[PDB]
Amino acid sequence: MSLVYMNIMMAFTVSLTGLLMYRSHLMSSLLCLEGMMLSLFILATLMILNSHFTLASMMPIILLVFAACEAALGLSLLVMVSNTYGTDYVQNLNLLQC
Amino acid sequence: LLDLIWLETILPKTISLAQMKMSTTITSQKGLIKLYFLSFLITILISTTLLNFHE
Amino acid sequence: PFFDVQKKLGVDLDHWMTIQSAEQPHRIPARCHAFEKEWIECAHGIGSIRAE
Amino acid sequence: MMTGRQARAPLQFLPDEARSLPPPKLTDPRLAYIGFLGYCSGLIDNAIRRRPVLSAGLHRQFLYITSFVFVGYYLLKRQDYMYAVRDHDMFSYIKSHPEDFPEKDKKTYREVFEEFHPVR
Amino acid sequence: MNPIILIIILMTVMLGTIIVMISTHWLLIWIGFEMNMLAIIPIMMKKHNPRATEASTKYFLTQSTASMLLMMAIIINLMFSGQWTVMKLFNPMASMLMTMALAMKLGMAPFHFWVPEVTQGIPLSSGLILLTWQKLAPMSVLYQILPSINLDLILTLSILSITIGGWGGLNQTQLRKIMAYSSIAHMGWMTAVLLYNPTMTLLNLIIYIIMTSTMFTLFMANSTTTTLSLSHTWNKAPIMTILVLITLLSMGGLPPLSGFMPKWMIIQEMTKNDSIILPTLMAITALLNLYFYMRLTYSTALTMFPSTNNMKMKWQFPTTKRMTLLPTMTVLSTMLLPLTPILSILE
Amino acid sequence: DAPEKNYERTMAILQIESEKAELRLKELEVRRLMRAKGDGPWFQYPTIDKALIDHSPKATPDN
Amino acid sequence: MLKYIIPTMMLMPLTWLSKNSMIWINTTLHSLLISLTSLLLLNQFGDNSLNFSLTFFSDSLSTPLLILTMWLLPLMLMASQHHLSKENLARKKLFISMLILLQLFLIMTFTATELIFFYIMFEATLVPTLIIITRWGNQTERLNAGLYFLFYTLAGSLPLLVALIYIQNTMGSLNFLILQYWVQPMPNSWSNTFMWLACMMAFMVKMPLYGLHLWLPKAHVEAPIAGSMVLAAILLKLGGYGMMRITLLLNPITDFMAYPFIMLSLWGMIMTSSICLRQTDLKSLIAYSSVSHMALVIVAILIQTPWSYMGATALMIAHGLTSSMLFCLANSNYERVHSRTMILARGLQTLLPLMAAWWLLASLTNLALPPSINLIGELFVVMSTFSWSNITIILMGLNMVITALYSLYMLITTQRGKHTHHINNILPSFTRENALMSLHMLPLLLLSLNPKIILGPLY
Amino acid sequence: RDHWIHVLVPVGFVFGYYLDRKNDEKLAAFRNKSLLYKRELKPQEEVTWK
Amino acid sequence: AKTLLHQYWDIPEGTECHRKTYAATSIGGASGLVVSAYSVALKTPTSFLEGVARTGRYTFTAAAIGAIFGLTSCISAQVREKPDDPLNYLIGGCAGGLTLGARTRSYGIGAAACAYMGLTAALVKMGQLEGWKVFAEPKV
Repeated sequence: MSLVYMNIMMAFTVSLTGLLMYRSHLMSSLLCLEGMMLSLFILATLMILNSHFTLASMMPIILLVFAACEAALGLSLLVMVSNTYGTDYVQNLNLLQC
Repeated sequence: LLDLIWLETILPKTISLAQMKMSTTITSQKGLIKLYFLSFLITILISTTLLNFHE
Repeated sequence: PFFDVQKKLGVDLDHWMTIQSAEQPHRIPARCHAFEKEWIECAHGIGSIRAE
Repeated sequence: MMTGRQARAPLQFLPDEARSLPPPKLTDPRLAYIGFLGYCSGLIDNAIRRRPVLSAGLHRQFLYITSFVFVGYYLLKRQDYMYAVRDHDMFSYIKSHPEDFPEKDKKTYREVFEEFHPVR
Repeated sequence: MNPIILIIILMTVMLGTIIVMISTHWLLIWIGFEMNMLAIIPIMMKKHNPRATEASTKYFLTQSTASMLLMMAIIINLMFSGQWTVMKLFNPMASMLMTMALAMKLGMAPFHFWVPEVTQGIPLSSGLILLTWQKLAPMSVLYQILPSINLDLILTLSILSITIGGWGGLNQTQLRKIMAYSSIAHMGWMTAVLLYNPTMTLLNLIIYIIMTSTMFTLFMANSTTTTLSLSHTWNKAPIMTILVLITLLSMGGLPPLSGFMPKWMIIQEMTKNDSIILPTLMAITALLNLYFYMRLTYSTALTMFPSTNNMKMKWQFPTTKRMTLLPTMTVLSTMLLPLTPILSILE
Repeated sequence: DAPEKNYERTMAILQIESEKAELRLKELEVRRLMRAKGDGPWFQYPTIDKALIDHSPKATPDN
Repeated sequence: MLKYIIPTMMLMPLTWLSKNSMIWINTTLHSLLISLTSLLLLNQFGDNSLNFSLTFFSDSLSTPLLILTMWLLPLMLMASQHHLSKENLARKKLFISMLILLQLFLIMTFTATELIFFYIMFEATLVPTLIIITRWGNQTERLNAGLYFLFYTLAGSLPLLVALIYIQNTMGSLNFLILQYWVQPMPNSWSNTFMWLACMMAFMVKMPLYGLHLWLPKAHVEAPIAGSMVLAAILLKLGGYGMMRITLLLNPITDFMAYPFIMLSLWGMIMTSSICLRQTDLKSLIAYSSVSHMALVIVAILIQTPWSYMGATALMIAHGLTSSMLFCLANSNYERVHSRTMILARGLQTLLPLMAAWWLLASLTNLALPPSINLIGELFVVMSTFSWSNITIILMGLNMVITALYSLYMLITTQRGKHTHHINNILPSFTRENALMSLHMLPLLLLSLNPKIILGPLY
Repeated sequence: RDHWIHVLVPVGFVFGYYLDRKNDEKLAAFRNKSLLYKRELKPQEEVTWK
Repeated sequence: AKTLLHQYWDIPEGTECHRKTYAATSIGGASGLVVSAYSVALKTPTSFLEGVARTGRYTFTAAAIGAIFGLTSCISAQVREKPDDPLNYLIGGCAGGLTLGARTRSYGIGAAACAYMGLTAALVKMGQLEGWKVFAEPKV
């Protein structure tokens, strides 16, 4: 298939493996999650514009909006973590081992 | 020797110690979100490259 | 559980965006309108096992 | 399994052809067991709230019995309907495909050789 | 929380799951999962302590990752099929990604690592919602895509879930983690029979929801979250020890109880398909689940652990908690096996 | 009971149970054939409804 | 069989609506009435079993076990009402309800026409027995004994579940009456080898097989007296009943699958009997003797000759009555000295002469004194195993030495010698206790007058 | 009745016995139809067993 | 890793010993790499060197189990002249169990791994013989 889809899928996998390998910050995790969403937006958009499927042109906007609301919720969770420990470090979130 | 030790050793005590040991391996996690998602990425890589669950 | 509420009540919640060959605004066809119409009219009703 | 059968008429608890079937009796032992489950629910409801178990709230116990018999009657109707649909589809498929279901020639034991295994 | 806001948020959780159940477009499937997650996050942060925020953060990260993999599976389906019907998928890569995403949502092993944490971090009512209501929407999507699910993947996930949920509960004393590893094992049992007979998948889901709702309702009615506080129940309410006894013996699947009903039916559908090793090893692995159930019954019903003196004060007060449907759920989770051919209503 | 009663009651039992066993064997064979061929009413997994297709004259003719 | 199921279920409102001083008398009376009614099952024929319905049937194998089961409930109520006298009233009713529920599960375990219903009842009998052991047992090790009793049984029985569902899918049915006529020969393959193991190992655990018997000298010992009575007298015999039902389907592979297990019993009954020579615990001695007696039943079912099945079912009924009486004698001394150590209370014939006469009679039935049905079952098994292989008489006859040598040692250590000086709470024999001993021993002696009712479907 | 508890188990026998007789009429497909026991009915006889 | 098991099972029993040994060694090495990957995933090693030491130790342990398993299986199938026989895999599985006990430096783990892994390898041989399916295809 087309050549641009290779790069958009590879971008989704790069943002996947960034989201699946945390370093320290939860904000960097949320950025990798939104990179995954952005690559999904681009890939859906290039397909729907290519196929001239008219009714799905409203589809990526929807894919934006919900997920950005999702991002808002994630930011709020991070802030609550930051209001407990002072930092958004993922190693502070280890109390549920016992 | 037999009906207090060895017939007691081979079927119930070895199985009970094995399930105890596997239970202590599974639940010895450090609560780190980093390690669980790193295991998820290793899972996806083993599933695609090593187990071929996408073919 | 596919509780088919849309066919039960006769409402159309999401069938319109489902396929490319559906009713489009300003009668804009998809680039693969004819192929998708032929595949759907082939595979209609006979089930997925026979449709493959 | 039968999900393509109940897909042209979806979300119908009892279809119209279910009215061709004999409904379960009110003295159905399955329905009497469901009424016994209602009575047990009434006794457990008195026990968990520390009421006298057999005496307190007979109206509540009777509504437990009535509600379980009421729901279980329709559940038994749908049960009998789904097994009727199962057998109807089976027999129509055996009738429409004779080449897959031939009549096996049944041989009497005068021809049928069985190997004797002596127990000694 | 404002009770009106609690009602609207629980109706939004239910609305998300119902939108997953009734929709014919994959975008509305993804929307129902997003609405479900977005609305269930305040249910987990109901008490506002750092364990609830940690649990909600872990829950958000796992469900968000699964939602992104779900949308990538949907988008690859749109690549290779040009449409959006919620039916079989038209690519084994999209099928693998959707099966992984739904395994992450259900918390099936090896994506199980959030389930005993999050259930520990949240209250008993929100844990009840997470272990009963949050299974319904991904099992509906798995119900509708089973002509495309890889057999080796779904059975690998099933046996890995059953074994890890068996060994995980043996080391626990916290009741919520016990119910979470019980969840992982039972989801393994549900997905092991999915490609063979999905009516038995629905049967196992319904009997599991009934038994889990009974055990969480007993834990809420007795206000016990640990084994050793559950062992004070005989000196406070002796009927509840009988109820946790019969319900835990049901959840292990001992006949003549109704929790023997699903797994037996599952074996009844796995030997028709010439699989004998797999349901036998599954049934032998479920003895571990029954072992820590028996541990809880020995702590609670069949012995009497020592109590404290202040228990004598609680003798003067009856339970004012609304024990909603507890006799009904207790009767249904124990005495339903003579009505086993009722399962045809799920066909 | 009489030996006649036990005898013929046994014969009724054997008829009912042998009929049920033959029906279970036919049920297994029917399930195997319908899953393999997809031509019966069972295992009818859904496809797209062709009543969703617009057949109107579109904006461009080559379709 | 519904004329026995419904009275057994009506024992539940009979015990939950009785007055607080009346729950032993009413249950004892009406369970004796059910046991009197149990004799109608002796309408047996030389060719046809008594086939009640699609669900229940009773041949001459299930019938003596049914009579023994329905007779054992009043005797358990008499044995268990003393040590539960200070028990709470509702827990007393829960104990009686578990015994009633166990009788209910057993009487439709033995009459189950279809084998998966046999399996459901057969494994339903675990739960009241488990609850009785772990709730009304006396010591700390009742919990571990309940775990062993549960988890040897389920590890045996879940492959039986898989194998019975396989027979259901292959033969089309699990009706035993259908499978008498549709049974296909089982050839030599590894698939049929594990078919045989899955069909047999559950009953091997429940008999118990030697090497798998480890649950029993805990579960029979840590239980209360009604638990030990129902475990020894009935619940071991579910294994032999299920073997005699299931080895119809396992021919001719059984003729070379039986060889290890036959060894495991023919040596194992030498071992456990030898173990009874050095048991300091009297109740454990009776437990190991139960293993020793059921090993002969295992051999007799595996060699599958008519004399062997007749001796096996005679020995099952005889051992039910004998081991139940032996546990009741051990409890009658435990209720006095409060220790199960056999060397503690000695010389009891000087103090309790009639109870020592009961000890003598139960010892003589334990060592298979003719013409008791213990000797009838013992002897027919020895005849059939001699016809199997002539050398086995050595392992039979040596067994019959050691079986005497622990039976009279149990008689000599407890009843004979000088009485213990520092023990002074040795009350005279209560009328309930002697009634219990007679209600065990007198049917066991009257069955020698007409033993043909306890000789199975092929007498 | 002052001793109504002593009829729970006996009537539970009789009722159970009744159901067994009621069961036998549902298993009468081969009544007087077996090859071993079939015969002609006597006068003032409508069934060969009940 | 489906092709690894194919190139194991394509060779007949007791015919080509070193290629069978290399195929079973590769299967053991793949299993050791999977166990090592989850081991350094869920339990963080204190260094890169300790992590690669754990990885090399587990990979060589399971590779030695597979090597001595396939070697002992093929040598027994050669010297007993019976290729279709599960006693050969019982011997090979006990040799692999003794290999696991030698790597764990203990006798009782070696005897337990002998018994259980030998019975498991015998079951795998019987499943190849009679066609037992663990992931059986949905047919009804």
